[PDB]
Parts: sequence; C-alpha cells; structure tokens
Amino acid sequence: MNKSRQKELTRWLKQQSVISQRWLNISRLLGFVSGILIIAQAWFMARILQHMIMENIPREALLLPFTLLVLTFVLRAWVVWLRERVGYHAGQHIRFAIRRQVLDRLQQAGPAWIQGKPAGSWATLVLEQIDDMHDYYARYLPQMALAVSVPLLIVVAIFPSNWAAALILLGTAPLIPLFMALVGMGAADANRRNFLALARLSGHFLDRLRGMETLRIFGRGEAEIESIRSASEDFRQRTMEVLRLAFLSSGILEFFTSLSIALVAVYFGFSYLGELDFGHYDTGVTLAAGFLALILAPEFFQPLRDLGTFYHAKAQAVGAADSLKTFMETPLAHPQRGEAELALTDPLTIEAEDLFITSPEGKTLAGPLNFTLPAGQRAVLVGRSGSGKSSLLNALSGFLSYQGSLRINGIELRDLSPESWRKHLSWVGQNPQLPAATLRDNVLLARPDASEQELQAALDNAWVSEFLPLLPQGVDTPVGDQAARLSVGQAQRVAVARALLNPCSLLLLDQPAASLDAHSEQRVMEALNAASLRQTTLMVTHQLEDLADWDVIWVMQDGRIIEQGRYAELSVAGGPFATLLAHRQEEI
Amino acid sequence: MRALLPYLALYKRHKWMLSLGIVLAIVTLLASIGLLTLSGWFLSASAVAGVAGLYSFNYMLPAAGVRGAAITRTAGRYFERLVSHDATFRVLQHLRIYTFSKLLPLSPAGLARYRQGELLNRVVADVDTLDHLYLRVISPLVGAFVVIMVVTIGLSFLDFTLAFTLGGIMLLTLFLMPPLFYRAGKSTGQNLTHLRGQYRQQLTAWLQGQAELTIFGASDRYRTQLENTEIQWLEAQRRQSELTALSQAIMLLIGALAVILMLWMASGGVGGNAQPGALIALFVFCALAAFEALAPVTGAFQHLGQVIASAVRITDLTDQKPEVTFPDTQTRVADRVSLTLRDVQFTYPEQSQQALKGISLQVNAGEHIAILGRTGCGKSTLLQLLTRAWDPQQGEILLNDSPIASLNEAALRQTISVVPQRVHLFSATLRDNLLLASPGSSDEALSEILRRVGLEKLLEDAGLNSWLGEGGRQLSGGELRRLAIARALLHDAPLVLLDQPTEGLDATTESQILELLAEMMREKTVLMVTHRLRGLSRFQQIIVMDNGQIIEQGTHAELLARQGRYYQFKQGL
Ligand SMILES: Nc1ncnc2c1ncn2[C@@H]1O[C@H](COP(=O)(O)OP(=O)(O)OP(=O)(O)O)[C@@H](O)[C@H]1O
Ligand SMILES: Nc1ncnc2c1ncn2[C@@H]1O[C@H](COP(=O)(O)OP(=O)(O)OP(=O)(O)O)[C@@H](O)[C@H]1O
Repeated sequence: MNKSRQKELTRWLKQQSVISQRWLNISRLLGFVSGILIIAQAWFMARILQHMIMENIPREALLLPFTLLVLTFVLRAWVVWLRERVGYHAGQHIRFAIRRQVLDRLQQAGPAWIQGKPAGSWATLVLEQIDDMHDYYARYLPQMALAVSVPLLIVVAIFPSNWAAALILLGTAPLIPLFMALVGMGAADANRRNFLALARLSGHFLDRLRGMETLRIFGRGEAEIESIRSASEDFRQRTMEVLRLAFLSSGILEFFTSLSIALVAVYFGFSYLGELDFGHYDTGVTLAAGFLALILAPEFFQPLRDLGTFYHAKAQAVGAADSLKTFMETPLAHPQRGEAELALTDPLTIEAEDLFITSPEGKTLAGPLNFTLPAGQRAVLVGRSGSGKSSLLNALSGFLSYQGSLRINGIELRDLSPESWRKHLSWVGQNPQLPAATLRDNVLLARPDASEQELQAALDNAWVSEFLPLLPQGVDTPVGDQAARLSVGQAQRVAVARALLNPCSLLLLDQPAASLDAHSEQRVMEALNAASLRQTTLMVTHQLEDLADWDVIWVMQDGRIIEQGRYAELSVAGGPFATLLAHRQEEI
Repeated sequence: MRALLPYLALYKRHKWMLSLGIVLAIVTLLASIGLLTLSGWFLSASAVAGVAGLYSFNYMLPAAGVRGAAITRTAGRYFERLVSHDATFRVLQHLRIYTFSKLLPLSPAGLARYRQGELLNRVVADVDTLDHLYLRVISPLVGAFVVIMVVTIGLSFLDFTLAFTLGGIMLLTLFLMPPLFYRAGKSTGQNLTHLRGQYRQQLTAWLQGQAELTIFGASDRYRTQLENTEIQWLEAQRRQSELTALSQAIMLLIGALAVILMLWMASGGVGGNAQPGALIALFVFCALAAFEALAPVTGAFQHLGQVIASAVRITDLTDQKPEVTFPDTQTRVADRVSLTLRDVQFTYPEQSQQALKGISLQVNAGEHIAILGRTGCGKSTLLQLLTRAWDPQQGEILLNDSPIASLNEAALRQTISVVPQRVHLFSATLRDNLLLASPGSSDEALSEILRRVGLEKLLEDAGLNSWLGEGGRQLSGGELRRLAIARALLHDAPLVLLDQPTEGLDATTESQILELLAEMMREKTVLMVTHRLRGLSRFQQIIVMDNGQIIEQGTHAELLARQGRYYQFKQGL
C-alpha cells in the first residue's frame, strides 16, 4: 500500500458521496448555526456574571438575559438533535447503494470466481467491510468544513476585546494537523492488515467447521486448537497495534489543548493584577473579556479534536476499501456481456473447431477439440479419468472462458445474453447437493407453480416415491444441512426428478447412475433414455454397457478426441475403446 | 439479567490491571474538574482586589494549581485506556478458544440442530459484542459516582444548600436516566442480533450452490428475500440512532437547567455575608464543567439490550452435553483384531421406525468380507456405529473379545481407519492435507505413497507446497477418491473400513486401485460396501435388504447354485 494506492482509494470513496451531498450540506449548515448559538450563549453569560459580581446589582434588573439564555440552550439542543438524525440518514443511504452494487457484481460473476475465496471471507467482506464506512460517510465529511469554519467565527467574536488571547489561540492552532498527519498513514495500513487477518480467521473457521466428520474419524482434536489460537493471536496483535496509534494521537491533542487553556487563563489572571499590561486597545481589560475568553477557548479547540478523532475513521474506511476494490476490477469469463436471443424451439447444433477451454487462473484444461452434433441426436463421452469432459460441459454451460469456437446455430456462444441462454439447459451435475429447505421445493426448483405434474415427475424417473411413505412428514420433509436427512443414493434420484420436470432444448447429463444398485440404476436409465430421445443430449456416462444405439461415441483422453464413431464400428479393433471394453467384460 | 453473570466473573485473572483503569479514570476526572474550577476562581478573584493591593500572592495558583492539572488530565487518560483495552482483548481471545473446544466433540446429530451458517456468527461476531461490557459498563458508573460524592463533599463546606442541590440533581439524573433508556434498547438489540444472524445465514446459503441456482433461474427470488431481510435490519439500526440522539438532547437540556439554577440561586450569599464576591464564579464554573464526566453514563446502560442476547446465545452453545463419553488409560493397541456383533438395534433421533434391527456377524483374525444391498438399507449406518458415532439401543458390539465402550479415545481412534464416500478437501497445503493420517511420517514417504496410487500429477511445478481446496487448485471427481484412499494407507491400523472405493473411476484405474488394495492389505481385515459385483473372490459375502442378513453365504459359489438372492442381482431385472 503505497501513496498512489491510497489516493486511488480515496478518489473511489469520494465518488459515492454524490447521492448524499444534499444532506451533507444540511449537516454543515446545522453545525454552523450551533456554532453561532454557543457564542451567543457565552456572551450572555459573561455579561450576566460581570454585572452580578462587580456592581452588586440585584437580580431583578438582570431579569432580561436569563430568558434569552434559556431560549439559546433550547435552540442548541434542538439543532444538535436534527443534525445527528440527518447525519445518520445520509450515512446509511450510501452503504445501501454500495452493498447493492457489490451483490449485483457477485451475482454476475458466476460459480467459478466465487470459489476463489472461502464463503466465510465473502460473508465478512459483504458485512463488515461495507458496514465500517458509516463513520467516514457520516461524520468526517461534514466535519472537514466545520473544523475550519467554527474556530474562525469564535476567534473573530473574541478579537474585538483583547487581541492577546486571539493571538495566543491563532499561534496554538496550526500545530494539530502536523501531529495527526504523522500517524494517519500508519493507521491506514494497520487497518487493512487487521481486516485481512480477520478475513483469514473467519474463512479458516468456516472451512474447519464444514468438515468435522473427517477430523473426528482421524482424531485430529489438538492441532485445530493450535491453528485457531494462532489466528486469534494474529488478529489481536493488529487490533492492539491500531488502537495504540489512536490513543497516542488523542493524548497529544488533549495535552496541547490543556496547555493552551492554562496559558490563556494565566495571562488573563495576571493582567488584572497590574503585572503585565501589554495587550489591550489602550482601555484596560474588564472581567467580561476574560470570562468570555475562558468560556469560549475550549469550544474553540473542540472541533479540531473532533476532526482528529474522525481522521482515524477515515483511515478505517480507506483500509476497508482495499479488498473490495481489487475484486471489482478483475475480468470475468467473457468481458463483453453480449446481448442476443437465439429464438425458441429450433433444434440446436453444437459445433466447435479448435476449442481451448482455459481455467479462471490461466491454465489449460482441453486441446484442439473438433466436433459437430447434428440436429439433435445423443452423444456419450467415455475415456480415461482426468481428461476434461466436465470442463467441456462447464464451457458449454458458460461457467468458463473459451477461445474462438463453440458456436451454436451459427451464433457464437460469447454473446448469447446469458440470462436468456441458460433457459435452454437442464443440468444434472456430478455429486449434486440440495440448496432448498423442503424436499418438495427441490423437485420444484424450475417451475414453482404445479401440483399435478409433480406426481408424474416423481413417478416417471421412478423410485423416489418408494421411500416417500417412510419419512416423518412426507414430501415436505425438512432435509438436513447439506443432505443429512437423506442418504447419498437418495439424493441422486431427487436430482434426476428435478432435471426431468419441464421440457428444454439441451440436456447435459452428467453421471446419473452414481452410488446406485442394479435395479434402481436400470429404472433411472430407462427413464432417462425415454426423456433423452426427444431432444439434443450430451452424456458423460462411465459404463460401457448398453450403448448400441447412441448414434455417436467420442473416446477422449489427454484433453482431446481421437475416435468419433459408433458402437458397432468401435467394438472390433477400436483402439482404446476396445481395451476399455475388454477390461470391463473380463473384470466382471 | 442473570445471563450476564457468568461472563462478568472473568475478573479473577486481570483484576489489578482493570482496577488501575477506574483509578486513573477518577483521577483524570478530578483533574479535569479542578482545572476549570481553579482557573475560573483565579480569574474572578484577581479582578476584585487585584487593581490595587497585590496581596493575593500570585505564584501558587497558576503555577502549582494549573500546570499540575494540564498534565494529569492528559497523562491520566492515555494510561487509562491503554491498560484496560490490553486486558479486555486478552480475555476475548480466550473465549474464542473455549467455545471452539465445546464445539469439537459433537459432530453427529449434535450440531445438526444449529445451521452451520450461524454457528460462525456466534463464534466470531457474537463474542466481539462483550467488549462493550468489559470497557464501558463498569468504569463510567463508579467514576461518576465517586466524582459526584467527592465534589459535593468538598463544596459542602460553604453554604450546604447549594452543594446539596447540585449533588442531588446529579444523583437524580444518574439514578434515573439509565433505567429509562434500557427499555427500548432491549427490544432493538434483540432484533439487531436476530436479524444479523438471519442475514448472515441466508447470505452464506445463497453461495455454495450458485451453479444450480443460476442454471434453473432461481436466484432472483433468493436475492429478493435477502433484500427483504436486510431492510428491517437497517430500520432497527435507524431506531437505535434516533434513541441515541434523543439521549444526547436530554443530557444537554439537563446541563442547561443545572447551570441556570446554580447561576440564579447563588445571589443572596453562598454562606452569610449577603454579598459573596468571587465565589459565584467558581460555583457556576463547577456546575458548568461537572457534566462532562456524567455525559457518557447513559450510553453504557442503553446498549445492554444487545449484549444479553449474545451472552444467551453463547451460554446455550457452551452448555450442551456430549453423547459418547470415553474411559481412560486403556490404549493397549495390538496387531490382530476380530469383530463380533451379537445384536444391534438402532433408531435415529427424532425418528420412530428402526433403521437397523437384528444384525449378527463375526469376523475372525483378518478376514475379507463385502456387503451388498439396495440403494437404502442402512449399510453406511452399520460402519459408522463401529467408530462410536451414536450409541446402540440394544445388544453389544464386541471388539477383540472386549467391549467397545471400555476403550479410550486414544485406542478406538487408533486401530480404526475409514474411507468415507464423501471426501472433503481442506483449504490447506497438500503436505498438510495429507498428514492427517500419520503426522510424523516424512517428506519422502509422502511422494512414494502418492506415486503408487497413480496420481503422479500433483507433485509437479510447486509440488507439495501448493494450496488445495477453496482458494486454490480444486481436484476432480476421481482424484478426490484417490486422495481419500491415499490418506488411509499411511494411517495403517489393523482394521480398515472401505465405505465405497471406486465410485467415479474408469475400468483401468479401478483395476489398478483394486490390485494395489489387494496387495497392500493382506494381513488385515477388510469390510467392503460395494455396489459393483467385480472380482468377488472374498471369504464372505453378505446381502441386506432392510434390516437383517437375507443370506450369509460366504463362498460366492452356492449363490450361483441356489437360485435365491444375488442370483438375479447380476443377471438383470
Ligand atoms: N481450476 C483448475 N485449476 C487447475 N487444475 C484444474 C482446474 N480444474 C480442473 N483441473 C484439473 O484438470 C484435470 C482434468 O480436468 P477435469 O477436472 O475436467 O477432469 P475430468 O475429465 O472431469 O475428470 P473425471 O470426470 O474423471 O473426474 C484434473 O487434473 C483437474 O485437477
Ligand atoms: N442423519 C440422519 N438422520 C435420520 N435418518 C437418517 C440420517 N441419515 C440417514 N438416515 C436414514 O437412514 C436410512 C438409510 O440408512 P443409510 O443412510 O445408512 O443408507 P445406506 O443403505 O447406507 O445408503 P447408501 O448405500 O446410499 O450409502 C434412511 O431411512 C435415511 O432416512
């Protein structure tokens, strides 16, 4: 974090005050009015005290200023109330807008960029970093002008009685900025380091909490405590490090203010005794001027201390804005966000030539794939594990970045208006998880207004109603955290039922028969064949039985496809496919 | 308010450091009052008889009286906050460990009640709200109390009535305002805590599954509900700000009333003489300056409507009994282990139908058995009962002719290794993600065991210093299974529980893995739960349907002879 980065962050933070300067102006005006009122009160009190003490005049003749003093006090209270309320509202609005922007960008990002940090870090960044700019956006910005304006009025009102006190105050004034600018940068860097440590701690704790079963079965019940202790110590040290600087700045400012007050009081006390007699307009010095200066000087010094206090809030905001600004300037998958709709119906055709699917870091997960699926049909991918089949499916879905291929129906996939494009897909996924709360909502995640086709969907894929009359409630069972209510093999059927509810135009079937016995997998396979016969499909099945009428077989390994044929022509001497089939049939 | 009692007892370890804070607070408050009082009295009394007859000797009031009040006012404050804070965090971190420990020994069905998205909130953001309790709750009250009594006693020497009036007004405000400002703060803080927890849980649940939400177009609804649950949180924050502003206004009005009363009343004489002179100034200035000490009293009590909720949440989290319990000093590890299950009956909590009833089996000195069944038949429940996750409701589960319960955690967790069918990738270095089995090992055996399983592609480029899991490289669906198998051979142990190997691997890789597993495990006992009927040459085959053993054949031959179960399992149906 050098000086240029802080300047850029300050500019970015200042950019967002456009929708609240309207209330910032009102806050500044209210502060100015309060600054006038307090001077009026001080003058009234000084006159009352001088008349009461020197001339021994009874109270009745001074019955007038008491009412004015009371009115001034009431007006001051009302003004401070209004100013506080306006400031808070102006502070809240900008945070609302910033959080909306951040959530919009995060939604636009996708599932590949989201995994760049643990979910705990994302939650901490969304909550704490956004919420920690309220002090900067509410207090410091209006105060930046009040701390300049009010002392000038105070010293101007003090001037027409004795220039010595005004000169003392003016001489004492310039020292404070020189002594806050010496710690501003240290605060601004310590804040960012502290926030990074907190994010690390939160992410570590969440990740450790998610996988407690492995820790229990392996007995690692001692090292995790050590890691948590180290993270806590790292957090505490940074917190203490920033608080120390804050305390030092506050103490220095308090010391200087106290010294100036003492000097002014000493001078005014000595002037009356006839020992100094140098500062006056050749008319002596009266008790009113001394009392006015004594009452007004601490209030002259207060705004500078307030600015010094809010400077560290500004530093906190600057440090917090470092983590969410870098994320907002990282290119997405396709940095255009194109706009086009590929009609409706019109059976699709996926054609790619020399498609090199990359990674969200810069790696390569594929090679020069060359293929074309003609007007429907069904396709199966079979090969050695770790080739890039799931990468191809993800690239087709639109979660990765490709290079110059994979056009459909003559239109490049880069500019298909993602929101419109994702309507033609019925994903099945590998190792599925249930993101809803009730078992009925997961099976209704696509079209949430249906009550008759639900039974047909649950009975067509079959064997999801076999265990229905066994759960406590029924189709409204509150499934566990990830899938704890159900087993592993009973979530695959739920996912299959979810993927078969409504029609589509492209069916990207991942491995559907995972952790299933023979009968259940056979029924699900029959249902999936019936569903898949009606439109374009893409399957990545891993078993080499019952593929005699799948129209095409693409054997792929090392991130490329060698053989693209049919079962009859590939089961005789078809190289790797023959070896795989021989292994499968001999091992049984 | 008994919920705050246990967390207010953490003073026996930092008593002196925290008491020094209150001592310094009263010292600096006294200095702050005295500076203004003495300055005002000097300025007033140097003008009556100061014009002529310089008999009010000068070099005592400014020099000793004021220069000694400009240092203590500052040096007192800086050391006051620097010490206390240092103690407070030194306590909080300790709590952040303690709770975590109480979260460890209940993985199954223990934390299945609480959502995993809000336990993080309780651990992290619900222990950082007690700093208000440890900083602002105690010191300002005692400071204001002592300062008020000291000032009133000092001023009572002249005209009892005035000092008594000032002290009574201050004491009435002190004893009245906090009990009146606790009320709305209670409800507002309760709403704050509940809504913050709910929002964090929902935001965490929105991620971790963005792919399925965005593929099926089900993100707008969840986003709308997120904004809906954030709006009320913002509203409650606004209510809190409004209450704080009203508190400040009331304080200012009370100060104005006190100043006006002390100015007007001190006319007929502050103690005889009917015309005091130079005393009214000090009496006015003391009242003017005394309320800066009492100003922060109500902000400490108003925010007690939020700390109580966090204390209640933490107390609920930390007061849950375990469900297993372990004995002591019974390790006595061995090399050959048998297994006996006479009767096993289990019912999952909150359920009403038995998921596992009537199971009996016996494995003798390093056998090799595999169990088959339907998609749901409680086969993974049987394995998890052997690692003492739940407690059986009937029968016994022997181990080497000895009860399982009479074995400490250092033995049952030592001679047992498992390969679960749901692998987890910790966001840690590959060397730390694989040393769970054997922490000692070496840096050479790791590569050797990683090369035989067949990965051969992770110990490249950076190698064993790469960052896996979230925030780094993410393994595929088969590499995860191979890694799970890999971190089950270093652990060794004379009893292995392979839950489901080779689920997501092709024929060649699965064949290599099977050959490796057969070669390395020869003197051990294997209990496999497989769905592929591949190479079943084991010494015992067992089939389940709902609860019991349909046929315990154990030869793989008479199943081909007797046309019962498993005869139709492999031909087709
Ligand atoms: N983001 C990534 N960064 C680095 N390597 C990656 C990334 N995503 C995938 N890989 C690696 O790519 C290789 C193969 O690609 P991919 O993950 O698509 O395998 P796959 O063909 O789907 O495997 P299988 O289907 O057999 O599980 C693996 O070694 C995997 O770890
Ligand atoms: N956490 C849980 N709470 C209550 N019941 C559960 C829980 N986990 C599983 N069950 C129940 O256990 C029964 C099946 O047992 P289990 O989960 O061991 O199946 P399984 O036969 O091992 O399945 P698979 O072969 O897919 O692993 C079902 O009735 C299921 O609802």
